[PDB]
Amino acid sequence: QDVQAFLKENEEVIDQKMIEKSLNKLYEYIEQSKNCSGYHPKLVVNGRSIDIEYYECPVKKQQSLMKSMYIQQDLLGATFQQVDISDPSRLAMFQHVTDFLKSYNETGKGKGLYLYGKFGVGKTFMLAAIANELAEKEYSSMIVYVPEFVRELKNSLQDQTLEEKLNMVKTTPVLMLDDIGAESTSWVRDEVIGTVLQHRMSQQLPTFFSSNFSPDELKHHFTYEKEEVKAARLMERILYLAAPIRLD
Amino acid sequence: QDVQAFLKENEEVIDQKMIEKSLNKLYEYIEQSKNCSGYHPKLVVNGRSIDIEYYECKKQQSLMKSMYIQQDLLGATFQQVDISDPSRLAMFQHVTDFLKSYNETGKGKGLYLYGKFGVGKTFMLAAIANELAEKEYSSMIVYVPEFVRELKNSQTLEEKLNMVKTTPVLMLDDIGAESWVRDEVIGTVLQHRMSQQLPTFFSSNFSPDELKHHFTYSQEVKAARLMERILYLAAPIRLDGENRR
Amino acid sequence: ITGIPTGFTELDRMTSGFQRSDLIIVAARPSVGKTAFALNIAQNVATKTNENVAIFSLEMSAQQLVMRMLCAEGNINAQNLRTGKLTPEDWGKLTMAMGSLSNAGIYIDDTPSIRVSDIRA
Repeated sequence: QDVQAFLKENEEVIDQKMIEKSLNKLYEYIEQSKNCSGYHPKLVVNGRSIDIEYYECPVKKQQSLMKSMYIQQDLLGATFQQVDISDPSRLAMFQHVTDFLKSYNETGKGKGLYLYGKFGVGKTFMLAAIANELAEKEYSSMIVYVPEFVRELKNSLQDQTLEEKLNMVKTTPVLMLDDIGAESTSWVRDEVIGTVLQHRMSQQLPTFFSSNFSPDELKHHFTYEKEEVKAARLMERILYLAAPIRLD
Repeated sequence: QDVQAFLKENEEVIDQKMIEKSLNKLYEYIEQSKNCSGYHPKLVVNGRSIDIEYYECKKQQSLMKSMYIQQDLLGATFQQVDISDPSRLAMFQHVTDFLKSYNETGKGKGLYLYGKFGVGKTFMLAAIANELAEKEYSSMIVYVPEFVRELKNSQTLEEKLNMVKTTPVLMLDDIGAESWVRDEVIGTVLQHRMSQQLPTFFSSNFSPDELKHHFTYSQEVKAARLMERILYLAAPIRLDGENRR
Repeated sequence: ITGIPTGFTELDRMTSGFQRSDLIIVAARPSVGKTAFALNIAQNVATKTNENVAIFSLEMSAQQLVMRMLCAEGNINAQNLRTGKLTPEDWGKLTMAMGSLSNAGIYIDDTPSIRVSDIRA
């Protein structure tokens, strides 16, 4: 009922066929729960690929703490009593929130989580849930938006410009990284947002890590011998700051 | 002159004949550039032969290094630290008393910094990092969790298990963190120097009765080949004092 | 050395050179070290120690060994080469592995199992 509308809206742009190529996507789309009403997902055409951007809900004392860059403040507001649990493993999370603030101090160490799904499975309400309570106190879990962050963190690592806004992805007691896999020079893997993984298990910090998809399969994604038994160990460099749980 | 320095550095390990066997090495060592205009040559004892490894280039930092940690919070020293209780009443007694008994090869026994976080495991070795600093020796602060993640999974390989073993002062952080597969990295370090001898360094969060719930099982009598080399190079010591996080 | 540079200080002292009037020979176990053996003696006695070498390849021809040697006077071959393309900062010391074997005289025979006739011609 939405796809039809979008299709004809951009049918001048959206080359044809593909259905069979994106079969997996469209089938996974219908198979899942999907749906939604601080933001909403909308499709956008970026070059030759179609992405999913969040626009603030038109329906629009923690946000002096909960200020995240490269995403807006209309769409950061979800709690834990705002709870109508319908799908499974959204239930298997009632000891990874209340007990994910009682011992996540400053250099507490261990294993958080690895959120995933497709492109909008109430992720911005669980990365907005679990965290709030940490910052409801003087504890830690920074919000950050990677697909928007990096867009100039290739060409802003310069003359103090963003140089000085970009050492705090390494030193805040905790910090999250969002829907990477969106786009991507390969230096940022080990210079901008791969510099989040070595300086956080060397002094060790209880950091959150999210994504469009999962670490166990984010190990073979980018091959547009090398990164196969070599693309797995960044999902390993990921695997130790957190303990993975389902999002069915 | 370089040979003299190396000889007394590893005297406990090196033998007179070893010197004459590795003569070519030690002579080539002194003959080449001792300084640099990116590395410097240092002697290391490898089995029965002495080799020449390159380490990367008041004086307190250049003659100090660290493996797999950040140099932000390591600004620590001896003496001046506000001493708390029996947590540090007997901690600055075996790192200042022996600033000249880190004997090159003449058994200069070590320490084992365990216990609990934010107080003592790695900053008491950051203490030496700016104290054993003025005299001109290197002192590499190796970190464990950060090592075996490129060494649990597999550029070259059999290279950095030797300039971790051919320099006079060292400092290891967190033993038991994250038969087995953690094999050719840390396990061998303990067996070697019963026939070489210097000042040994390891540290963790787990004491000598707690180091072993994490170095992983085998089901055996096949794991205590390196643990009668701690019980004869220090004492069962921990640290419970002041948070610095 | 007495003596033209053999390649190593380990190999020049003992051989005293090099000298004029010498038929050398080298043999290894099953691919256990006889090829690159010479592929780095006379090459470093062709790009480091003076001698315009007429080289002559056999089972492994020359339009193959250059994929197996451009990585000696420029620090390469572990990133990897037999996997494909390289990065724009790894495009580095190749242009000096492309300036230390190019301004020089290395003259090879690509021809495999031919007798001494064509060669001594």
